[PDB]
Amino acid sequence: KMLETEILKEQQMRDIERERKLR
Amino acid sequence: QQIDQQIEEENIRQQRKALQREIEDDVSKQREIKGQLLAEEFERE
Repeated sequence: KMLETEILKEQQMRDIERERKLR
Repeated sequence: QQIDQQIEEENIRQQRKALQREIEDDVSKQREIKGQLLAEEFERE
């Protein structure tokens, strides 16, 4: 459970990273 | 790999400007040539 959590949350960093690359 | 290429997509969005510079050459040449030609028209009277 915590691994699926940490992963699903972690992936949203990757989407913020996308926002960061757009800047 | 997608980020690597997400960056390349922007790298490609980043030729038109050189054509724009050329657009200004086109403009300058014709504008000044009209003046050069009128000066010629008088010289040629």
